[PDB]
Amino acid sequence: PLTVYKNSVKQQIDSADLLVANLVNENFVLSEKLDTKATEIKQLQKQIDSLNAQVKELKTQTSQQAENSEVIKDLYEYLCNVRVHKSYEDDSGLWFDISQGTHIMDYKLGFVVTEVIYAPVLKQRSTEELYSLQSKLPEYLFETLSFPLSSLNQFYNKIAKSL
Amino acid sequence: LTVYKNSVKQQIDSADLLVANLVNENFVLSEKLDTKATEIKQLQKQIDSLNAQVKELKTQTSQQAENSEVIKDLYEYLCNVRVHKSYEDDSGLWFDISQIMDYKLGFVKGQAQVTEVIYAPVLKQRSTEELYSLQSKLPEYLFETLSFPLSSLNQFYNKIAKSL
Amino acid sequence: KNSVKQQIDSADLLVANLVNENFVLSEKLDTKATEIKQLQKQIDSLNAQVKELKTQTSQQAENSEVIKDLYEYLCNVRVHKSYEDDSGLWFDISQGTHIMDYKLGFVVTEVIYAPVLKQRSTEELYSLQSKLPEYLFETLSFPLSSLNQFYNKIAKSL
Amino acid sequence: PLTVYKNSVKQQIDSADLLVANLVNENFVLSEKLDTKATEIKQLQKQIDSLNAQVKELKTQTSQQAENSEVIKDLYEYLCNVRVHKSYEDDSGLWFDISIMDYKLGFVTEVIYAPVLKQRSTEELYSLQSKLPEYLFETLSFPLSSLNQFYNKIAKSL
Amino acid sequence: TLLQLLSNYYKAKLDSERIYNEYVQSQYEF
Amino acid sequence: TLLQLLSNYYKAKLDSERIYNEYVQSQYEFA
Repeated sequence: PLTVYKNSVKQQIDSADLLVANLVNENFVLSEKLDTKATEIKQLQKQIDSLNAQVKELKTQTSQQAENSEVIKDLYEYLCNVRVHKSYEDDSGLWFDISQGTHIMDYKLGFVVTEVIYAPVLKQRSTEELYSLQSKLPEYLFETLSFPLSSLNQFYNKIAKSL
Repeated sequence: LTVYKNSVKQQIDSADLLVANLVNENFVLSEKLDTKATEIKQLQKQIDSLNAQVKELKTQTSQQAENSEVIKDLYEYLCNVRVHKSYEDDSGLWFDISQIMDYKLGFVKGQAQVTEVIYAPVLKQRSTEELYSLQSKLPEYLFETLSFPLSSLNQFYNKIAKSL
Repeated sequence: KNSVKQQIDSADLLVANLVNENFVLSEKLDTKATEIKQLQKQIDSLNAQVKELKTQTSQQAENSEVIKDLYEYLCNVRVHKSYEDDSGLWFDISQGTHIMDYKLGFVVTEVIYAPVLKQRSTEELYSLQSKLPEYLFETLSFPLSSLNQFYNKIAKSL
Repeated sequence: PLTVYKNSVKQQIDSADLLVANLVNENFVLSEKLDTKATEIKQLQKQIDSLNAQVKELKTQTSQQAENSEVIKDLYEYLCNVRVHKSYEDDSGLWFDISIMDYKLGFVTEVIYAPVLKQRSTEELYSLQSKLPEYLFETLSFPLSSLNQFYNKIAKSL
Repeated sequence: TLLQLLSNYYKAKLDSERIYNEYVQSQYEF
Repeated sequence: TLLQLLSNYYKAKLDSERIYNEYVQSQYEFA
C-alpha cells in the first residue's frame, strides 16, 4: 500500500514536470511563429493599397481615352458629315456601318493587295425619303459595288456632292 | 491516511492551477492562430480579386486603343485628313491637322453660346519648293488666320480638299 | 452500470490506440522530411558540379580545337580520325595547300604510308602526279625516325 | 440526485466519443501527408541517380578526350622537331613559347615573331648566328598565310 | 482543439471518479 | 508527443484513484 502511494507522488512529480517543460517550449515557439505572421499581414495590406491607387488611375485614363474617342467622333461628324457606327470581323473581312449626308444615306463598307465593297443599307426607311434619295443619288449607289482602296476618297466625295 | 489525503489535496490544487493556466495560455493561442489564418485568407482573396480587375482593365484599354489607331487609319484613307493632337490652354482647345497642308484649329466657347473655330496654318516643316507648289494650288487667304462659325466648317474642309 | 463501463472503456481504448498511432505517424513523417532535405542538398551539389564539368570538358575539347586549328594554320596538315584495328592504330590525314589524303598506320616501332584517293576528280589526280614522285602513292614502310623527313618531302612537293 | 450524476457520466462519455472521432480524422489525414512524401522522395531518387550518371559520363569523356589530346601533342612534337610549351592571353593577343632556337609567337589576323634567348651559352649563340640570318634575331610581322613558310625556313637552316 | 477535446474527455472521466468516491462517502456517513 | 506527455498526466490521475480505492477498502475493513 505505501508502495502504491509512493508510485503516485512519483508519477505526479514526473508528469507535472514534463508538461510545464513541453508546454513552455510550445509557448515559446508559438510566440516566435506569431510575430512573423503579423509581419506578413502587414506586408499584405500594402499591396492592396497599391492595387487601389493603380486601379483608380487606370479607371480614369480609360474613361479619359473614351472621352477623346467620343470627342473625336463628334468632330468628324461636324466636319465630314460622316459617322462610323461600328466594326465587325466576320472571318474574312472587316465591316463598318456608316451614316453620311446632311441632316442621309446609311451603308456599310467591307475590306478583304486590298479591295473594298460598298453596299446600301435601307433596312428601315420611310418610302418618302427613299424617293427623295433616288432623286439626289445616281442609280448605282443603290447596288453593291467594288473598288480598290485608291478610289475610296473619290467615292466619298461623289456621295457628299449629291447630298 | 488522513494527513496523506490532505497533503495530496494541496498538491492537486497547486498543479491544476499551474497546468490549467498554462493550458489556458495555450488554448488562447490555438483559438487565436485559427483567427489569424482566417483573416489572412480573406486578405488574400481580395488581392486576387484586385489583380483580375487590373489585368482586365489592361486588356480592355489595350483593346480599345487598337480601335483608336484603326479608325485614325481609316479616316486618313477615307478623308485624306489626320488629327495629330489636342491642347486646352485655358480658353479654347486646339488640334493640329494634316490634310499636304498642316494647320491648327481652335475652338471658341461661351459668349453667344455658339462655337467659333479659328484657322491658322502651320508649316513647321517645309521646303520652299513646296511652299510655292502650295501657293499655286491654294487661295492666298487660307494661309492667313481666319474665323468662322462652326456651321461653315465642313464647307471649309471641302474647299481645301478640292484645291489639293 | 455494465454498459457505461463498456462504453467509456472502448472510448479510452480507441483513444490510446489513436494516440499511439499519432506518436508513430508523426515520427515516421518527420524522419522523412529530413531525408527529403538531404536529397535536395545533394541535387544542388550535383547541379553545380555538372555545370562546372561542362565547361572544362568543352573548353578543353574547344581548346584542343584551338590547338587543332593552330596546327592546321601552321602545318598545312590535319588529322581527321583514329582507329585501332586489333594490331595497329591508324589516322586519316589531309596535307597540302588549298591536297593529298592518306593514312598512316603504327604497329621497336614502325610505320605504314598508304595514299587514299577513294574519291577524286581525275583532273586533280593528274595535277597531283605531276607534283608528286610516283612512289608516294604506293604503300610504303619506314621506321618512325624517318617520319618527319617524309612529312617534309610531301610539303615541299605541294 | 443520483439523477444528475447519471446525466454527468453520460455527458462526459458523449464528448469523449466526439473527441475520439476528432482524433480519427487526424490519423486519416496523416497517412496521406506521408504517402505524398514517399513519392516526392522517389522523384528525387530518380533525379539523383540520373544526375550521377551525367557526372560519371562527363568524367569518362573528359578523361578520354584528354588522353587523345596528349597523344596527338606528343606525336606532333616528335615528328615535328617543334614543341609548344605554353599559352598566355594578355589583353590583346595570345602568345606561345616555342622550341635549337626558342622563340614566341603572338596573334592579334596577323602574327609576330620575337627571338627568345633569355638564357644561352654564347658558344651556341654564335653556333646559331652561323646557321641563321640576323633578321630572324629581330622581331617581325607577317600575315598568317606566311606562317608555314616561316616554319620551313627555320627548319631548313637548323 | 485537440487539447480542449483531451481535457474535456479526461475531465469527464474525473467527474465519474469523484461520483464513485462520493458513493463511498455516503456509505461512511451511514 | 504532447499527447504522450498528456497521457502521463492521465496516468497519474488514474493512480491517485487507485490509491483512493485502496484506502477506501481499507477504511471499510476498519469500519
